[PDB]
Amino acid sequence: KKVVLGKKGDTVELTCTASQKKSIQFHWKNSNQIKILGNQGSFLTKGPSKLNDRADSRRSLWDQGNFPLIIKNLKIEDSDTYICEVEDQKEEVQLLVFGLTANSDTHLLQGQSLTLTLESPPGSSPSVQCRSPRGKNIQGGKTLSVSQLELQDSGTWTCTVLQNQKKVEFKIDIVV
Amino acid sequence: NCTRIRQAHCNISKARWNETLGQIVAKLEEQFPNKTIIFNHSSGGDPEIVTHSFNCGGEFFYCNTTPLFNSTWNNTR
Amino acid sequence: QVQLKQSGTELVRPGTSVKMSCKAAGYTFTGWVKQRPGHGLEWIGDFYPGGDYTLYSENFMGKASLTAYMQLSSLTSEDSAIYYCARGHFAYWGQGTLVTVSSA
Amino acid sequence: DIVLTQSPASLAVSLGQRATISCKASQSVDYDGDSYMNWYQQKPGQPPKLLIYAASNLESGIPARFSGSGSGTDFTLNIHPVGEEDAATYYCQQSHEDPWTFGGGTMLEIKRT
Repeated sequence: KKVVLGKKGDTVELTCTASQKKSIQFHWKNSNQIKILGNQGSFLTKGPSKLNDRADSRRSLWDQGNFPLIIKNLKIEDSDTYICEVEDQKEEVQLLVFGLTANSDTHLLQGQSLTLTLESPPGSSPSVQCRSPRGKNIQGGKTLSVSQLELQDSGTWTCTVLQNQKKVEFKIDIVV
Repeated sequence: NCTRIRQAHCNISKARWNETLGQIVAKLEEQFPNKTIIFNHSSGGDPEIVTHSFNCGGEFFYCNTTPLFNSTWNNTR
Repeated sequence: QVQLKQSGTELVRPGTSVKMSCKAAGYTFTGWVKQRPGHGLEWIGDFYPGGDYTLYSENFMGKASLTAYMQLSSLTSEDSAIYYCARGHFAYWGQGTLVTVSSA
Repeated sequence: DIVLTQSPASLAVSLGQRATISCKASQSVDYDGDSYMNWYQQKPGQPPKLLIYAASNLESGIPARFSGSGSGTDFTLNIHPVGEEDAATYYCQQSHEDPWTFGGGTMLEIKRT
């Protein structure tokens, strides 16, 4: 089952597959059988779903055998399985939307501690694999903290989030 | 009958539309009698699909028919 | 009724980036213009929501990064002007936002 | 780019008379019978208002007094009869191809007693 990882605010593109290369009808449905977008011939409609204003597609490439599902401003609340229904198949993919950041926005000093906040989608076990230019490649679960925060810790730390062998990079704000 | 330069008016006689709407809703009730039928407007999309469109006299009329499918319906008017 | 509404008056400092917004109503959400005295009207660029397509004139590359929004970078005294939002196909334009580039 | 030249720079017309403004393009704009020229009117404190589009048709809400004629690289915007409210700056713009350029402008002054 195809799985994708979002950054809780970026865009996502859900692509199906086809071979007949004629832009045949297609649909997207969640795990609860809810329509989000829609196709009636060659037009593009948006069904009464929570993702009415976020769904997007590449219409010019419909005749080339693609129907990528572009969604803008990804949020954790939209993580659900979606199904491709081009002709007779039920191809299914999943999205995992979460957010990684830090609690201390700007107020920081030398010799202080640092903590990270991770909000994973309901029903996920993300792992935080921090990577730092100074060699502080912290490894841990969803929540990770740093006991030292000095001037040498300058620069945004890239604490990646990995799960199911799929990993996405992130940045950490550090101002002192 | 719809007539009229970006403004025009279409006519709908509720006195004759109500009968057809009632027949259609009554027939729909058979398929799902346990359900309560509620109408509404479109969910959004292309301007040629969400709002009614037609080609008349070399003109591409787009008429907004929202105030005809939003009202809910029941066994009584 | 096709309607577009832009943000209020803005006063920003040179060298920074200032972002304006234009709202819409009465049609499907899915053009920018600059007017300066002695210059007339200059069509800045065009963009398309629901896919975010970009298009610029020769004198706007790297200067602008565009409910829709616009962001003008490398602000200078020349950018002090009024700006109009206009949904492209320009049927209607925004009322107008006055941008003043000065440190005062 | 397509360069638009307007004429005259400043125009004064008595109330009720005919006001004509010419716009010339550096390149041919006709595309098999159609001209993709636009003419806009602007007044202080207001955004430009589409007066003429397609070079031969009247925009909705625009009085029929406004009209357009010509072809090739020579077009004319004509106002007849001219009124007091017509005082404004008229601009000619080209939609023949990108980049979408604009005219030099032409102010209309309602000459009166």
